[PDB]
Amino acid sequence: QVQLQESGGGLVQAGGSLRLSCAASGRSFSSYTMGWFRQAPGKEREFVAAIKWSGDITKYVDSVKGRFTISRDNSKNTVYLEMNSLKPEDTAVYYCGADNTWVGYPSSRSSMDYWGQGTQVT
Amino acid sequence: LKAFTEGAVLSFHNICYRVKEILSNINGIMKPGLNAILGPTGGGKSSLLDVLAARKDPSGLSGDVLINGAPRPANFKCNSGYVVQDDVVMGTLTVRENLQFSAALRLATTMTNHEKNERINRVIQELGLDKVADSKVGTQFIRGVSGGERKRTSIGMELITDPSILFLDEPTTGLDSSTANAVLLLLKRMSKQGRTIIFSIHQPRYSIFKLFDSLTLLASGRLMFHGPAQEALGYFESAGYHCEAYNNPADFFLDIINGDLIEKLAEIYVNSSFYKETKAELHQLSGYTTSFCHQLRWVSKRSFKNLLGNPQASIAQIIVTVVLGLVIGAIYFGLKNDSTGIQNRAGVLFFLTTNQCFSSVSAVELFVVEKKLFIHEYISGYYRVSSYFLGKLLSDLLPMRMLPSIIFTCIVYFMLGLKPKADAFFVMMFTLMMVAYSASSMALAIAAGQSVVSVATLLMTICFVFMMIFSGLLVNLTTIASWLSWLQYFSIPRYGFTALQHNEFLGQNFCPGLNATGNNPCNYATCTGEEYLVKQGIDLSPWGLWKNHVALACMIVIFLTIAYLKLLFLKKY
Amino acid sequence: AVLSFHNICYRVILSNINGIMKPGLNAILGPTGGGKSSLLDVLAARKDPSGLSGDVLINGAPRPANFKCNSGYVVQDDVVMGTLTVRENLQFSAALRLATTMTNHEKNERINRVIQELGLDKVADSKVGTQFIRGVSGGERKRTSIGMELITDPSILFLDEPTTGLDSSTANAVLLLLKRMSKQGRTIIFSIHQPRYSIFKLFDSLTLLASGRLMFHGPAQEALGYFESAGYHCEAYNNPADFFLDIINGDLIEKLAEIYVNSSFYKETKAELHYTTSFCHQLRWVSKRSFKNLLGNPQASIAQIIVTVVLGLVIGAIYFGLKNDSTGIQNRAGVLFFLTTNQCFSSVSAVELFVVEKKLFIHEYISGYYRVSSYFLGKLLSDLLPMRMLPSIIFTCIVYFMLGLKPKADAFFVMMFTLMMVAYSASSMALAIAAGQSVVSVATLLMTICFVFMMIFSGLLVNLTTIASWLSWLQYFSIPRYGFTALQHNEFLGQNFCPGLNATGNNPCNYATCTGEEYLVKQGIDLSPWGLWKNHVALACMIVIFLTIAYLKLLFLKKY
Amino acid sequence: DIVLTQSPSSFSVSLGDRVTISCKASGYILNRLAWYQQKPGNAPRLLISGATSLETGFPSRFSGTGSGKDYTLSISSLQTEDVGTYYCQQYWSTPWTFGGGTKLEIR
Amino acid sequence: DIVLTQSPSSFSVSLGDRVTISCKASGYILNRLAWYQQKPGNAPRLLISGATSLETGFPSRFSGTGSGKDYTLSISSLQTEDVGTYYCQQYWSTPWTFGGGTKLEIR
Amino acid sequence: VQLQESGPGLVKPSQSLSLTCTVTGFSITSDYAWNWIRQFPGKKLEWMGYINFDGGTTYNPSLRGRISITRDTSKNQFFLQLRSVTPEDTATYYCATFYGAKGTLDYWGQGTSVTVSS
Amino acid sequence: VQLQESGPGLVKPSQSLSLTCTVTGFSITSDYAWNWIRQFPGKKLEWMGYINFDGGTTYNPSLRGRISITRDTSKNQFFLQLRSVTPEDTATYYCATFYGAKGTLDYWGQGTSVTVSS
Ligand SMILES: *[C@@H]1O[C@H](CO)[C@@H](O)[C@H](O)[C@H]1NC(C)=O
Ligand SMILES: *[C@@H]1O[C@H](CO)[C@@H](O)[C@H](O)[C@H]1NC(C)=O
Repeated sequence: QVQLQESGGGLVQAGGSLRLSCAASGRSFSSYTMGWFRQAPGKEREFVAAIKWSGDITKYVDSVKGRFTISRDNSKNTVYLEMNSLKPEDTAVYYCGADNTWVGYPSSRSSMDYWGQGTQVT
Repeated sequence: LKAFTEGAVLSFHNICYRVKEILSNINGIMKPGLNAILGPTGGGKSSLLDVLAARKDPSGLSGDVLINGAPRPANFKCNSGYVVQDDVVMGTLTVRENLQFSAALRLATTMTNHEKNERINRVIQELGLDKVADSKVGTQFIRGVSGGERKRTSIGMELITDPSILFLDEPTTGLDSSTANAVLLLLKRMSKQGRTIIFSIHQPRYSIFKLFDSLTLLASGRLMFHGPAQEALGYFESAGYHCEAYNNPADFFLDIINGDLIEKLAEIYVNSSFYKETKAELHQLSGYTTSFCHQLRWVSKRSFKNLLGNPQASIAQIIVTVVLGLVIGAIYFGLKNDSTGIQNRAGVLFFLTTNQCFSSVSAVELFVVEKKLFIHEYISGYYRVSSYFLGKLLSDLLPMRMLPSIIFTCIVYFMLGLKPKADAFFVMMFTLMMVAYSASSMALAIAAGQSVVSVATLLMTICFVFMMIFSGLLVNLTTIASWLSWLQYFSIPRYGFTALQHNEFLGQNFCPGLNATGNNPCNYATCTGEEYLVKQGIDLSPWGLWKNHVALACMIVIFLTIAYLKLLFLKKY
Repeated sequence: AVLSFHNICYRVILSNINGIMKPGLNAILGPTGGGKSSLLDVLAARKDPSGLSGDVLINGAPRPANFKCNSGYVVQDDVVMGTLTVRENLQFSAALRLATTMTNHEKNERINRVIQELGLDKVADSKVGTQFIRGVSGGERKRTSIGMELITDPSILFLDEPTTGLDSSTANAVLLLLKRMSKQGRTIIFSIHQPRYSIFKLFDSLTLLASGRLMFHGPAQEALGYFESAGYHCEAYNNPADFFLDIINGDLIEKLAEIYVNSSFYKETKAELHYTTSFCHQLRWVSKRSFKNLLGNPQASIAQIIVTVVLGLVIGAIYFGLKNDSTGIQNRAGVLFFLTTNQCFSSVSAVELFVVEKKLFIHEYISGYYRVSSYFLGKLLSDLLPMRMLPSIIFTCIVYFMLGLKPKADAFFVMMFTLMMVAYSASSMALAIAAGQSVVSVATLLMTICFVFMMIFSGLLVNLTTIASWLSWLQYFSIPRYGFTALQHNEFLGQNFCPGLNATGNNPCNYATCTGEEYLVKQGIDLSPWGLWKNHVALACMIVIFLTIAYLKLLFLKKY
Repeated sequence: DIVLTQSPSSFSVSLGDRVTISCKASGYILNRLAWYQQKPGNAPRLLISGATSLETGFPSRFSGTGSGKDYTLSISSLQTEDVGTYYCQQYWSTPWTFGGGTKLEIR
Repeated sequence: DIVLTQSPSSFSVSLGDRVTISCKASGYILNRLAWYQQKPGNAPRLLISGATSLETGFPSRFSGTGSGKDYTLSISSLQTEDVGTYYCQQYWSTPWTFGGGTKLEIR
Repeated sequence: VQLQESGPGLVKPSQSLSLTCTVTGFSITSDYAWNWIRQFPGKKLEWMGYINFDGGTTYNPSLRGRISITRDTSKNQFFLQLRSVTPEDTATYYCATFYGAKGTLDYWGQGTSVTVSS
Repeated sequence: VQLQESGPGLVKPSQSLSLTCTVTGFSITSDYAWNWIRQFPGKKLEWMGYINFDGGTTYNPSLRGRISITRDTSKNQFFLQLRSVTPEDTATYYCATFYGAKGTLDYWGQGTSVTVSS
């Protein structure tokens, strides 16, 4: 019954770093597995990363390495997905997902439950 | 490609425990997968996991259990689940009710029924209990769920909070070969996600040995080998031993420590190809929930559902009292007022207090049969001691202690013909209720904390006999010497027999055709009910009637305070 | 010693099973739910013979007349006693199983032969051990069990799972002795459950059974080669012992049963296939072993004398000074009712006389140790005599000179005989129920609910004369009533409870009851001397009736 | 109950004789038997209470002994002002039962 | 034991008056108190037995009432042949204890 | 002290019988209890039942639900209802009073001959 | 019925005291029991102990092992041994009887003044 709100703007291509803060509601934020998605202009849903609750067993993309830094804070109900020297192959709207029970997410069509609008990241 | 990038490791350096010393130098890390702690029963196989989590006393160990380079955090109780070896889940409840009971206490109260229902159905879908959740678990009396899914539903009560580092204590003991691989395929499935499944198996097989990611061998507190499970047989093949053809790999390691002893293998692994890598990573990495109303509601709810679904002890207690009161009223039918009326009145009043005091032995099995569940859920993060003590008391000592008391006086009163009064009927009913409450409260002050039911019952039947002699029928309370008459205040049936005797022997005569209510010629006759009360040591003032009630009320609070202090100071490790 | 059975069709569990037993080392395998454990009980004379539909012959000839005297059978539980040393329990079976012609000069030689062949020389000077005493552990506990059954030189030995509850440290040690003893010609037939590779390499004849169906029968070296051509293949680093069980369970029995009748190991199988003492000796040896078990237990015999000594001192301390006044009648009837109540309720501890040693009685009766009458007379002689007569004889010699009842020489022996007959009849009643049952939970509540019923009809809680006619006949079926009426008649007699009121001749103002006779008539007791002995002949008749029921229950038992 | 029997249902004595009237019972009475004397045309007057003492208004010729299960009433020097029917009543239990009746007849 | 108390240790009445002598106790007596009258130079003669009746040889001026824990002896029309010391003895238990003494004195 | 028996003397069978014995000189609920004794037409007697001074009424087991003693405090009288009368109950009824401590029916009544005939 | 108190009257302290009360007109082992009452030099009384008709002797708990009542059937006399006498026991001793059923001490004795002085 929680929602996802975006706040990180995205319009720079092949820049240095960009952090996207996707806040949520205030009921049970510390009981979900917040994650992100990638929707390229012409492609479907592409999984990026998904951090488990409590700051444990996380997941990133099998393509990109540790350039991505996703961290969810239990306070203020906000999760971030910042990058380091992003590649031009990133023109895609980034979605925000919220799932319960961390099932693994093997970087495929996971389709989390509570979705979001997602902000365009050029 | 895979399913996770990193896991919550659990490294330990120099683990030494003493109670006297049970563990010497134990060190190594536990990578997120499916590791196992092998070894014989005499070593630290089943004792390392108690110190790996929070199951032992902190003043016994001297090592350090680091989690990702940080000590044990405050969310470790909500991020790690311990599975007990023996049974824990009740049989009188179904799987959905057992999962909802632990889900309502372990999770926070900020979660509504929408997220908790989908979380329970999610654990049910991963546990494979779609058709089992709609059925009762069962016990030794009712049949419902066999042992194949009993261990599955036992771990389902721990996967509610979505843990990271799951702990298990011998998950294959009590199973066969088909169910061992059935329960292990699910552990390997959850291990592939990103969980750190640590357990201590006891004599596995080759089909279970191949599924282990890491393996730690222990023998009497000495680290024999710690590393991958695939390289365990290759390490011992070049150390001086060699396994034979068509032999269990797990049995060869247990055969080496026995004699194809403990002083030569401990000095082999310390200088091998597996100790320098672990010491290099170890020195590098190393250098309540809910409110009181919610706990008192869910605990009393589970205890009441358990008591309602147990017909072998609740309904049988009512039939044993109905057939007892019917045969009592049939014998004493016709309490006349003659010479024999005093013997019948004192015998029927003494038997009611003796039966109410001797029927409290069945109430001893309340905290002793559920001791493992109380010491397991309390150190896990479920409730407190006062919420468990009030929840079990409000659900067991109220409908089973007050029911045989009211049905025992509503039948023999109009059948015998004691005193046709409206207040006298409620007086003996409240007296029998206070007698059964004080006897069960004294029963709870002895069996609290113990586990052997034979000692609490032998000591209770001994003290019940001593309190039965001081009732006032087998011996007069005024002829006892001065250095022994003070023992009459330390009883229970005496206060009940005194209040029961004062309620009947009042304005009743016992000699026909001899009015002796103002003039009793020729003494040594007892021609009235007042002469029997003074002859026994009873006060005729109305305060003497309520004195035994205020004495039993004080003994109830004293024995309940002792039972609560016995449960509060108990060793929960 | 070539044992051979035909098509055994057992049912109430078996279907088709046939195969010879080579005089070497046979082993029976299979799951727990199959017929592995029932084959060893049906192969000998330990199961129901009427539910059999096969033929068992031993080297041409079938079952001989002395098969029990030339074959042994052990159990995985206990057949030995912990309080007795390994030298005397082995001689106990040597004195009952052998004849009286064997002198002591040659009897001790056979005992030293088992103490030197088994490997228990240093244990001959020690006991076995229970829950309190310390003797030996579980390693030496199994050696004395087979040693008890190794008295005479047998030919076919049977062993029901000789490895359950045994560690792997001495598992191969307790199994090597079987192959060492099998070299002489002992057809050792055991049913091992879940073995290992170290035990599977020494098997000489294998017999896999599952769900009453025979899966494989032949040598153990060719066990893994038979299943290789049937459609299976074992993996590397795998125990072939429990591997055959995984094929039966399903990594099923409808396709593996007929696959063996059309193989090479089945065609070659059907080719060659087509008392001693007297009643006095058994009574003396049984009573001697049960008496030695009594003196050897300081937790079940000496504790009962302390539990009755403190009770007799606190009773004499409470009732000290039984004065003759208005309250003398209540103190006298209360202390007399408590003696018969404590003596009747103490019979609950004697219920563990036949239910604990039930496996020892069935196992000793089947092998041919004694009969059903010698075990009963031998147990009631060394158990119900020194433990049932001591607390009654010490509970009366203390309170008689402390309370001040009737200072007479004859009344002291009447009170002592009354408490002895009450405790003897209460223990005889509990013996008529525990004799024949194996559970102690149901036998311990029925005696409490029955004694609480006889406690009401004693004569203190309700007058016996005020009970209606259709319920007064129930007072005759009690035990504390006869003891309480005899003790009341023996005490209340020439007593006067009225101070300064001689009411023996003239009792003015009735409704007084202050004599020893006005209380006996009001309670329902006769003043004649015959009324005193009426309760004695009633308790004596109930003792023989309950003992006959206990003996009939011990005789009419399913001893198979 | 406790029945009361009397063997001599009718006596045949003279004047100035020792009349012996006996009355046994079934249960134990313990000195709880009372004697009565009914005149031909009156009410049964109480004679000996307790089978030991004697009520007032009667001479000392009436004496009652016996203990246990039988009781005996003795009359010394029987005159002509003592004819009638005698009874033996017990009062030990509640179903109080009387005796037969020893109707004296002089010759 | 059951002690017997008496508040008026000495009275000062006249001739022809209602003398009220009271005697309370500690335990329950249940009409088992007896009164005595000792003359200056004699033995305590028994007066009221049971604290209800009256012995023979004494006028009807002595009447004893009270029930429970206290008993009262009343004297109607006190003369000059009633002086002395009165006592109240109980006989409920075995340690029989007497009262104080109400020595009457006329003026 | 003094009693007076009164009532009918010719009752039809299978009906009811009622007697009345007044008490003069003593109260009816003071101390002594009151019984009902009948003398059969011959030389036999039988105790029917009694009533205590407060109201305790103990009857004879021979009369199973046929005797009912009822008292009155004002006129100091006690009655005796005998339902389902039979022709063999033509006994002469008396009204004796029993004193608990001596135990013996001391004062008696004159008695009334009750004839049960058609 | 009639009693007669006799004995010494001047006993040295820390010694023994013995009294004797004869009974005339009644037997000593017939029915009534016998007590020993002493009146202190003033206005107080105390019950010492009694002896039943058969031999039951109940003493006062105040006199702990100092009173011993002994009887004789021939002369119908009962004595009273009081060992370890003290100067405060200068009371006038009586010998009263005790009918069990009325319960009160009817007949008494004349009493003898016992002086305990050196
Ligand atoms: C018994 O007697 C007393 C006094 O004589 C009197 O107060 C009482 O009322 C009598 N009993 C009844 C039931 O009236
Ligand atoms: C009681 O009195 C009777 C009178 O018959 C007498 O025989 C008896 O001896 C007396 N009791 C005792 C104990 O002497």
